[PDB]
Amino acid sequence: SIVMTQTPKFLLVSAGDRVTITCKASQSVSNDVTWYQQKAGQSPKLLIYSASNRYSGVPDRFTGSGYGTAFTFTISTVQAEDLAVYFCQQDYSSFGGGTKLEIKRADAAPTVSIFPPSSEQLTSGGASVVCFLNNFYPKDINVKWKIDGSERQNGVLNSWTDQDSKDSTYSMSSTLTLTKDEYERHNSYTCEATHKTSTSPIVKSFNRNEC
Amino acid sequence: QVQLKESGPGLVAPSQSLSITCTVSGFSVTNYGVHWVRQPPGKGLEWLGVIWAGGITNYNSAFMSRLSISKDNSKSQVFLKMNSLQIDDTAMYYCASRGGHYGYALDYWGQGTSVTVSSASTKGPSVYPLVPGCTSGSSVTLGCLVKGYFPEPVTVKWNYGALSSGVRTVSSVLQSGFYSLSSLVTVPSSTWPSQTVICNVAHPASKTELIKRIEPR
Repeated sequence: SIVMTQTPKFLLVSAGDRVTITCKASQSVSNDVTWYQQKAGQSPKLLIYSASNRYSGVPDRFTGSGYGTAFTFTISTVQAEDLAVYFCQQDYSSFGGGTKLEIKRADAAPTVSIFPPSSEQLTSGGASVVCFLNNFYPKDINVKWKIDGSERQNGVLNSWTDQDSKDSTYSMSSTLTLTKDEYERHNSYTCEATHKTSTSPIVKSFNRNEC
Repeated sequence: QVQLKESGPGLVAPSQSLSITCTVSGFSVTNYGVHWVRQPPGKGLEWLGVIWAGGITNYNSAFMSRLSISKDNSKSQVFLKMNSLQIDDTAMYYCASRGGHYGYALDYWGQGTSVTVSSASTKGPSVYPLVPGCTSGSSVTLGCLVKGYFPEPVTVKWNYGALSSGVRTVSSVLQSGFYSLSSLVTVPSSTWPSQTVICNVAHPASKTELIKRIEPR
């Protein structure tokens, strides 16, 4: 029970920009504040201890300051790979609510691939068709499926990657899952991707009888 | 070098207990305290308690009569037991420790063990090849579609981790009580199929380790 109020909750910054996160303690705590970095799917990593000391291995662009109640953590010059959640801690049970650092970069159009169901899945009674949209920015994107030239919305599941550590782009898959019987009732399968990079869609298609 | 490593069940039924072990190398649990910290999905950390070198335990009171931390110095193991789980106990569970005079900072963390609380049943994934249908192009994108598993997580590697550049693994999606994801990799269209490409899919809950070779139509 000390509260660490951490702001902002989200940052969107370009590579090379400066970031500053603040944690305000509910009581005066000298320099007894820690900063951690947690990248997607990883454990926390110590960056800064006793308010202002860089750990071992921590790069110079990471700094902390403060004493008493108002604590600051700064990244001088944000690199692509700094995409992470950052948070403060006071005593062992007092954490700040975290700051998600997201990267903005130049808009990028997706590369589209289409994949028919595999023979293995067909044997199981299932048929998933996948449309993969790779390396685009920003994250928002649309996919429209047509079967025998008719729009099909049912059976579609969409899912994105986390932002890329190196290039700061997103990728996503759109998966249309049918039964084998339904799949075998139709021949042409098309997906159409539309992204803000163009009013024109990007299409990929196949025919089951060729596949 | 120091390593902390959690081991745990993956799935716990509502109202039942969770037992996890943290195994330590690189320092003596006789001399250093070891903490438990958890992280519910998409949320922040939550400290549970600590067992100090001498054996004193301190706990987070939000867990008042529910938690037991203990250790066996002779096995370099620290244990957590948490009674009466409910769905909001679903979390990643970490053990953590401090190797130096870093104030309250913990510099050592385990990889974590994922715990899901649910009345449902562990179910191994099926893995299906994503192979270009029937190409021109300087690159080729290949993939593995992983469906029907429960609980989370699964991991996907390509050529046992050796193929890392150009790997894209989407988030899992929950539908009808089961998870699916896909993982894709882009390689030069010269490199496949002339060199073998396989995906490696692990699902710790069912102790599953699959290999699927991607081959040309």
